Amino acid sequence: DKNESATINEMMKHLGRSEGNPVIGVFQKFLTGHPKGAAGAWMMNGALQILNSGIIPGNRNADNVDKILEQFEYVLYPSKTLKTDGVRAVSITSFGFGQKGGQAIVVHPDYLYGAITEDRYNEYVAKVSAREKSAYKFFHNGMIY
Amino acid sequence: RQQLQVLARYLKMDLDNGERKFLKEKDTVAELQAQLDYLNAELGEFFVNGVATSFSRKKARTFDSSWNWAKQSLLSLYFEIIHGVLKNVDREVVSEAINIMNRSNDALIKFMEYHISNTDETKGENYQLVKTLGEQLIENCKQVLDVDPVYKDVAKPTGPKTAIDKNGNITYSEEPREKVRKLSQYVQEMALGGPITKESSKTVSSTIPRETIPFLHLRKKTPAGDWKYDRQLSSLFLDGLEKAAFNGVTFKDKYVLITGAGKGSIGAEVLQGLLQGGAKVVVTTSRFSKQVTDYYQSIYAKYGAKGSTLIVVPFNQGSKQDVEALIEFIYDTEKNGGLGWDLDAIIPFAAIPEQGIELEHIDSKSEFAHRIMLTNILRMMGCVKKQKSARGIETRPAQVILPMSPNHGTFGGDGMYSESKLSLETLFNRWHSESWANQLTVCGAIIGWTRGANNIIAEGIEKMGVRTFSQKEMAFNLLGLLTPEVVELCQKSPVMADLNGGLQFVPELKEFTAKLRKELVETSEVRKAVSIETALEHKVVNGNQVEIQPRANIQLDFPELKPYKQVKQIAPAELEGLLDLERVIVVTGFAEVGPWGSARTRWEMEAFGEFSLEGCVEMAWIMGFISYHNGNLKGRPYTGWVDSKTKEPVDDKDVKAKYETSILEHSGIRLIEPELFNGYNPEKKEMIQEVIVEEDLEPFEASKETAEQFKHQHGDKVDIFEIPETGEYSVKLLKGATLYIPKALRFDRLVAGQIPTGWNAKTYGISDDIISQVDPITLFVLVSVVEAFIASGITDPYEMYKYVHVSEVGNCSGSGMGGVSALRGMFKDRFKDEPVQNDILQESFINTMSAWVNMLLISSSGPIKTPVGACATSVESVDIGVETILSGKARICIVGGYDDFQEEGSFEFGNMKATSNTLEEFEHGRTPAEMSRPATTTRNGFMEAQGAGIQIIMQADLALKMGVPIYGIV
Amino acid sequence: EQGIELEHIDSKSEFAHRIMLTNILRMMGCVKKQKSARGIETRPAQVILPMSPNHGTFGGDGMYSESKLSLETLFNRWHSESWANQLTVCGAIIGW
Amino acid sequence: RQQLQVLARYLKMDLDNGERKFLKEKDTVAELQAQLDYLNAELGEFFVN
Amino acid sequence: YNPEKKEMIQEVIVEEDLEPFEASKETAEQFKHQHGDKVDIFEIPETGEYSVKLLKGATLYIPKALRFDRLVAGQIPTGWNAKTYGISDDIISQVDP
Amino acid sequence: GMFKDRFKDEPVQNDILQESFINTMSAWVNMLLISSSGPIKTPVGACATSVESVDIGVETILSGKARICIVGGYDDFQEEGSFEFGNMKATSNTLEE
Repeated sequence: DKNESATINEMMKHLGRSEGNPVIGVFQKFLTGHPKGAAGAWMMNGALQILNSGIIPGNRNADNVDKILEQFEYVLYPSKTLKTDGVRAVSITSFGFGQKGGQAIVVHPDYLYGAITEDRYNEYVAKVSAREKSAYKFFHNGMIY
Repeated sequence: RQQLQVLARYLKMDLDNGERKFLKEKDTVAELQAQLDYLNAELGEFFVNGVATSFSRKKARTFDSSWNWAKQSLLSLYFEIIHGVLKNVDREVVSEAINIMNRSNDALIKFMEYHISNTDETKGENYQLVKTLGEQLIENCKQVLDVDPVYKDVAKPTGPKTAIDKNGNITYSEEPREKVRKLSQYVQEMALGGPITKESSKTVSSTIPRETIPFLHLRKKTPAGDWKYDRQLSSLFLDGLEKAAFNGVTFKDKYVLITGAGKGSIGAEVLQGLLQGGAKVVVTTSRFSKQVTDYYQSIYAKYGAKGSTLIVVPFNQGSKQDVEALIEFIYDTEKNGGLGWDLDAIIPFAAIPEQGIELEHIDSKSEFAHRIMLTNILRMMGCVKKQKSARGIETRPAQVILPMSPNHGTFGGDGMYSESKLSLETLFNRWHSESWANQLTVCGAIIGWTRGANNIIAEGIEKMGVRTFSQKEMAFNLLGLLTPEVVELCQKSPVMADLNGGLQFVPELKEFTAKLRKELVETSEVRKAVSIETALEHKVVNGNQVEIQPRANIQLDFPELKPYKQVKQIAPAELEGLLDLERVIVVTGFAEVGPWGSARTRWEMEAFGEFSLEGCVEMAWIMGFISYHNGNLKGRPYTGWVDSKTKEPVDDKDVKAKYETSILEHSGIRLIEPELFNGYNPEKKEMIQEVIVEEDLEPFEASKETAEQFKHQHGDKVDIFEIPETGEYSVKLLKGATLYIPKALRFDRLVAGQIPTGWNAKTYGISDDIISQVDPITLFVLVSVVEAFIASGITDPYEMYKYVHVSEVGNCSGSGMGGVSALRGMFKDRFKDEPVQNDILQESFINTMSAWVNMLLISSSGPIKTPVGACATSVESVDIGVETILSGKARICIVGGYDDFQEEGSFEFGNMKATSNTLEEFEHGRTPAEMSRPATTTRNGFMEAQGAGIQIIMQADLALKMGVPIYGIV
Repeated sequence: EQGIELEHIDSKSEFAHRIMLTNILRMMGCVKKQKSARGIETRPAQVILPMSPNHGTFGGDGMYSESKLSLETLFNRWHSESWANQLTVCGAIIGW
Repeated sequence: RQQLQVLARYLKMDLDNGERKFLKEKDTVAELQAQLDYLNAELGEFFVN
Repeated sequence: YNPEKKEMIQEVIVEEDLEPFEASKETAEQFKHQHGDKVDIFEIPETGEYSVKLLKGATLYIPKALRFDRLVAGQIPTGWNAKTYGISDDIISQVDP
Repeated sequence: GMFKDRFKDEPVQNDILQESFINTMSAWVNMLLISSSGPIKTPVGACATSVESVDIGVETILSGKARICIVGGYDDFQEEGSFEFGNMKATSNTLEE
């Protein structure tokens, strides 16, 4: 935890992040625990859900944030969920044994749709609506049976 | 028998020695039990049970991260105002602003300055409102950067209000007082008093009427020894209250010990005020649990000002051992495991209730309550005196704010409550007469009628000029006694604050209260009976709305697709046609299997902390609690969920009420369940010990091949002989042979993040033959892949091949350890010769899961790149899949990661000390739910879990062409 | 009890408090129970309570003052509870 | 010793039964005494006596 | 590792009480925790050790040997040592071959 | 070690778990010889893990996350793996040979 907070803080310092703009840290293993490889996948699922819902879950087990973590001014450690008005990007960071450091960045999907035309977006939306209906019926049929 | 006795006599062996020792110890048990039953019949079951020790140093919880909770509160308020939860600056927003001010510092100022300067006021009136309010709060916090935190209560004062409906329904509400709407006005009314309390630039004390007793006053001991209202002390107290109401009162460098401050009590409000003022408070709780610790954490995150520390400790004020241990823990140095604190105030408000216990009913519970409320309080002050004297402290007294009752036996039927409260008044004289005046100062607060049965009549008691207080008002009055001037007055001489509200002036208060309750109760029953009879008369005279219930409608939660103008506004105008969508990677699907079921249920538990109807029904289906039924059932035709075991119909409304406890108990981080790990009990972990055989074991019948194998192993240390009767073989181990005896190891990692009990691959539709063939990790991966494709909308995996070649769909997911179940099989079950499938090795590979995914669902001949990264294998998989798609050998990729929890991996992590020691967690009083606490002072190991997580990524161009949802951009 | 201040309140002080307050209250409660069981309303027992004029004036007496002062709740309990007909409280404040 | 053990096995005699019962009762004495010492440390020697 | 003699263990049910064998206190407690009432552990006052006596019905593992028919493997030449290439003995002890 | 020697209570190092990971070898290479903070991507492909490694390293270099890469593959021969390959009959029967 100390090393990861320091790494995020150093990234945020070097990349010239505005002071007073800490990255909101999401700790998912307080609830789901630590799987030895499904971890970053669960954190990606949570990050995608955070992006799509604009909701940042809080570390409800964060009884008292470590005083050593106060030095990392670019990191925030919420304890309760935040109904944010939109999350643009999420930084998923994992550290496995054997020096397996890893970072991923998930940007909000809506920044993709600004790269296409109106007609292309409209046909994509229609196809996604039809596919969502088909997926809903398939999912509920398969669930009940 | 005779031969045995002869041999025993020769050996000088006493066969009866064990029996004689047993009879002696049985007599000892009998006499010790006789002593225990005497003490139980004497003190009582309640007293003996209630003196059980509850305090321990390791179980104390510290809260001091106000620097973090300030930013958390600021963001909460910011987003609430933006979303429109708060349209106006109400007293709750003002109180939160005051807390933010109290926690203000330069880093916080920069935080709010950024978040407000970055706010775009043009996005509707809500953004302009939050910008203006944030500018005001920045200006306010800049002023109090260096000012000490102050306890300032801004809640609207509320009086009692009881209404009787036409049908005799009693409703009590805390409606705001029309005359009083600020704490300053509360203090002004308190100074003014009323007609009943009368007897035959300018401070609030100036506004006191002549020849009248304020509702809150201080009493001075007359030379005759009686306590009477005193103008000077009362004026000092009301002036302090006025200052605390208007400026606010700080409690910096004030160390308080408060007992009996649970939720819904006066102590809780006093604790909130102390935390606001900046005090270091040791709060003691007799209900120490996750609920209480979370409550106190929320209280600290909301009110704990800069420099305040909340120490929540388990504590039994009914046991002098706990009293001594707590005082020792508070006063002992941090190096010795204490707090190194010196108490500036003591608030022993701990008490247990007593109803319907008259003189004849005084019993064990009454004696125990008396101990808690008088004897152990006196012991606690004696302990503080002893600590201060041992450390040679004479000039830093602790202010004992004693809770006193104006009424001593007026109501009766309260056991020894009045006895304890009245005997607490000896401390005023003991302060002068004994040698602990310099270590303690007595402040007897006579607490008046406080509103938390006793509330319905509060309005009626106020009609005669008597004043009734709320918990917040009473806490404000009590904290007014901690002002520096009242502290200095207590150090001068012990003080008796009367905060009774004029309740003493009513004659025959007990009888008047009984009359009020009788009147209200009689009116309520008379109205209810008359209404019922009128209704029945109407129904008989005139002869003789359908309510609709929610039903679970589980949504896939595809991303919201906003209109094109809206989605184009946020993105840059130059992005159109700029990006190579073939080179843009998008997560089109995702899913997981974990301790909280699927991604949907895990997300609900993460964000909202509880399951909605859809989440609870999905969890019940996942756990097998409810199965779907369609057809005849008990004659009548039923279509819907039924209990899996009893097969009885269950409605979605009843699903929560029937299975919420079970789902919560058997989901998430919890004690390891051996039924989910093949009878693996960490409390009883099987090992085997090599020993050298010391005598020839008796023959045991064995097969011919088995006997030959035993002979091959042991050489000349075993003997195999055929039995001609049946052709079997007898195996006789000799002296010196090697033997393995099972032994059990008590292992200290008992809690793991486990997939919910009842999770079965058959529930998702995987065949029993596949379940037998593959590992549980492989089953989790298959379910995760299917759910990920469902989230991607790809119901049929071959639908991808309408758009991409079979070589263009890859699987780059992997595991840190792979099929640990198959590894355990091959390494241990084969060693023990248990039945193990011959292909357990190919089932153990880390790439076996991806192989089974491809050759059960995908059929792709695209790139396959199974990574190992320990905990980072999923980011590994994402990176490898992104590079696969960018290189173009794939256009769709299945990324993610998976791993399983098993005995040997858990044990080696415990050997590593990477995981948290569950026995140490229990020593610290941590429950399984709160074992995993990232970014906390007390974190001492990771919480091991199991499951899988899968994502379907592809090119953005391809995702748009297939029309699949896009959850994010990698 | 001699030389038992606040800091010295211990087993002996708690036992003396039991004798002088708690078991006195239990004894009056037992007499009340016997009279009520036998249906006696018109023959109250007069409890002549030993009371101290001084409650903590001298100090160093353990819980003596606590017991003596808590015995004064019986005057109000007599009115507020249902044992008035079985017992009558007579607090004799014994002097020097 | 070996002959005695053979005879005990034939007689279905448990030589260790008395010792096992003694150890159980010794544990019971230990836990009851622990309860008594807790009550003594709590109420005190004077009160209990 | 001899493929001609591959070590295995067989579970058998004890038919007679094995003789006591001296064992440590912790080891005897572990044996008692495993076998429940099927073992008897008694302290030796002379030295403070423990005697562990398995009873009838207890579970026992006796080694047995399996003749395995894969005797030939492609093996790094005998005498290959990491010290020859210069890897320290501490690294050799720490890491796998 | 972790599955059998620990089960038998033989002396086993407490970090045999990290010594068992497939990425432990690459970790030790990096932290004994290379000191690089560049991309680490340990593949598993059974007998094709080396071609997997070459392809992953190629793609790493083409993506530019690396300019030099250590590709290849490694595995060891041991009793249990040999016995399980014999069980699947993938290896040749030496007695038949």
